Amino acid sequence: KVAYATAMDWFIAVCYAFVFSALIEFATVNYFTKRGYAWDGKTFNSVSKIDRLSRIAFPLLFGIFNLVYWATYLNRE
Amino acid sequence: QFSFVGLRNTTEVVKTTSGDYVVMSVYFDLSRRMGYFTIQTYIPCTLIVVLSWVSFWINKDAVPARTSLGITTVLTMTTLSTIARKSLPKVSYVTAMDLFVSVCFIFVFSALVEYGTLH
Ligand SMILES: CCCCCCCC/C=C/CCCCCCCC(=O)O[C@@H](COC(=O)CCCCCCCCCCCCCCC)COP(=O)([O-])OCC[N+](C)(C)C
Ligand SMILES: CCCCCCCC(=O)OC[C@H](COP(=O)(O)O[C@@H]1[C@H](O)[C@H](O)[C@@H](OP(=O)(O)O)[C@H](OP(=O)(O)O)[C@H]1O)OC(=O)CCCCCCC
Ligand SMILES: *[C@@H]1O[C@H](CO)[C@@H](O[C@@H]2O[C@H](CO)[C@@H](O[C@@H]3O[C@H](CO)[C@@H](O)[C@H](O)[C@@H]3O)[C@H](O)[C@H]2NC(C)=O)[C@H](O)[C@H]1NC(C)=O
Ligand SMILES: CCCCCCCCCCCC
Ligand SMILES: CCCCCCCCCCCC
Ligand SMILES: CCCCCCCC
Ligand SMILES: CCCCCCCC
Ligand SMILES: CCCCCCCC
Ligand SMILES: CCCCCCCC
Ligand SMILES: CCCCCCCC
Ligand SMILES: CCCCCCCC
Repeated sequence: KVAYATAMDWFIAVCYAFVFSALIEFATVNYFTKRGYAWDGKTFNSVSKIDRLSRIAFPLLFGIFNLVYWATYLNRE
Repeated sequence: QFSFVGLRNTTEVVKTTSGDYVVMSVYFDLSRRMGYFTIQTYIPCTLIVVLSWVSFWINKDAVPARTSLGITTVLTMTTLSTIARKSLPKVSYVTAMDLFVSVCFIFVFSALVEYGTLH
């Protein structure tokens, strides 16, 4: 037990923010999911701009976070 | 766990079967810190309660999705309560952490019952 958060705790917390934001993002898409039925090979739900933007935003931002975290901690004196 | 607040000394004559004995006692005053318990117990329980909350924004028509979210939430809440109580000794009285986990139980079970009555 310690009264402070280790760097492991910070990485775990940021990954927790990423997964919780993935859940929040799906909830945001679900709010605008007007139709229940899916595409059939009559209108169909186009892929949400939220999803299409997140497919780049989440991994890229996570990679930037990985760069920042590992650069900050590995090179520390 | 704690922080040393201070020390205090006493000297009293205890009576026992073998005679009267002068006993000198040092009380160290310790005050607990909850930061590890927040990141250990309180934060996960609040996050799972928010997971119970997010069920409402999910469409009501999605019966498997709603039911799955509710059951996962309440069952992992049971598991979290079990481990949190494992952190404690075996004592027969409800503590503050037990009160918080009980309220979290009420919330997650209420969300599941809310979808049950909604359907
Ligand atoms: C564990 C790993 C698992 C391995 C999985 C194996 C896969 C390996 C990788 C597979 C390559 C991934 C692309 C394949 C899809 C191609 C088509 C597509 O959908 O592209 C979409 C763009 O959206 C993206 O492509 C974003 C994909 C991730 C890049 C995000 C940057 C972070 C890189 C991570 C580095 C960390 C950050 C580092 C930064 C310092 C476009 O959607 P579309 O509908 O197709 O658009 C219309 C069609 N059009 C494109 C022709 C116009
Ligand atoms: C936390 C609180 C939430 C805050 C998040 C706030 C983010 C947010 O919720 O906005 C969603 C909104 C619409 O996005 P989204 O695609 O999901 O919703 C579409 C939108 O409603 C269109 O207007 C609809 O067409 P129409 O006119 O009805 O005919 C379309 O229906 P359909 O054609 O498919 O049938 C819907 O699918 O804006 C954006 O474009 C993405 C913004 C960038 C998102 C990037 C965020 C990372
Ligand atoms: C630890 O134990 C010692 C001894 O029991 C405590 O010291 C004692 O404290 C009392 C009250 O402060 C002192 O009595 C007072 O002394 C002053 C100075 O002479 C005088 O002006 C007062 O009228 C009164 O008599 C007592 O002298 C002192 N003991 C000694 C040997 O000096 C001490 O407070 C304890 N530590 C704690 C409680 O943290
Ligand atoms: C158990 C460690 C968790 C620490 C707190 C994480 C906070 C991120 C989730 C909320 C942001 C959307
Ligand atoms: C697309 C939004 C992702 C939010 C979760 C990440 C929170 C930390 C910000 C990034 C740090 C470099
Ligand atoms: C956790 C809920 C996110 C928001 C869902 C509704 C979109 C405004
Ligand atoms: C996605 C693979 C990342 C590799 C990083 C290089 C150092 C291990
Ligand atoms: C994809 C980025 C991974 C970072 C590897 C560690 C850099 C020191
Ligand atoms: C420290 C656990 C409680 C945090 C407050 C959350 C209020 C929604
Ligand atoms: C979590 C707050 C976002 C949802 C509020 C907007 C929906 C009416
Ligand atoms: C006995 C468990 C709760 C049942 C509630 C169903 C909706 C009225």
